[PDB]
Amino acid sequence: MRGQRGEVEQMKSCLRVLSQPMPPTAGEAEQAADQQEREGALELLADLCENMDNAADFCQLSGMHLLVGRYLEAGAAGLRWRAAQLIGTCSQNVAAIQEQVLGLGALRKLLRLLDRDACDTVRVKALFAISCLVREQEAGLLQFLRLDGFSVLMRAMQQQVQKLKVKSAFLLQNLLVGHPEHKGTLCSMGMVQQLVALVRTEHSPFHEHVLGALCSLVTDFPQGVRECREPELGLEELLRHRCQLLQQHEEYQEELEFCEKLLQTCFS
Repeated sequence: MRGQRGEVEQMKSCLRVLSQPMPPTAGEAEQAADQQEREGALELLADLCENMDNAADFCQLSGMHLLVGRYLEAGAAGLRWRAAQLIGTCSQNVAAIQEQVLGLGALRKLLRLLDRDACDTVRVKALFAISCLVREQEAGLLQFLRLDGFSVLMRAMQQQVQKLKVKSAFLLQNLLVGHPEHKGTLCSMGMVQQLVALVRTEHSPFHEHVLGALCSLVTDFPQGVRECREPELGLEELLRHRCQLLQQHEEYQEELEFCEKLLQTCFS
């Protein structure tokens, strides 16, 4: 094992707490206390797993098996979000762990969390882990696509909490830059229409990424341009009007530039 002796013992002690059964018959005070103990073990493991050596030990001790298998579907929100966070921490920019986590069925569970969870903290941490597994990882992206993850990402962007809609839009934008092979499928899914609909909501920083994503989909891509030109969409007017609104807020220059590329590309 790669970690120092003290770190390994912390890790093993934490895994022991987390590996214990939920209190078989319990009252209120003992459930809460038990939950706190587990939340605390999850945080200590995350502190440790920021370091790549420790995260690899974590995997070797079957810690990912425990997190996917039990904690992503834990009854308590505080456990689910901390489990998703830990997944993301271990896997961020370590290809071998990403592949391990993907092989354990984490993407399906994580996408369910992002799409369905009552807790907003759970949704955001699930999106973080997903971004960690899917970006630099072609097999994870292929699985994400088959699990309908782009639709889950769109619903997150349609929803009302702005940290979450900004984070999802940023991830789509990133995926479109790094994975131009998928532009055809997303256009065929009606993504141009869905994204333009977002451009018509109340203006905010969110729109920059929405419009950046639209830019990718028309660049070197005739189907994307055709969808953009559809008369019922009303895109041209929406863009000309946006350009005029942003032309004097310099803090929106990036959004303005996406708007002007789209006009130039699609409307002469």
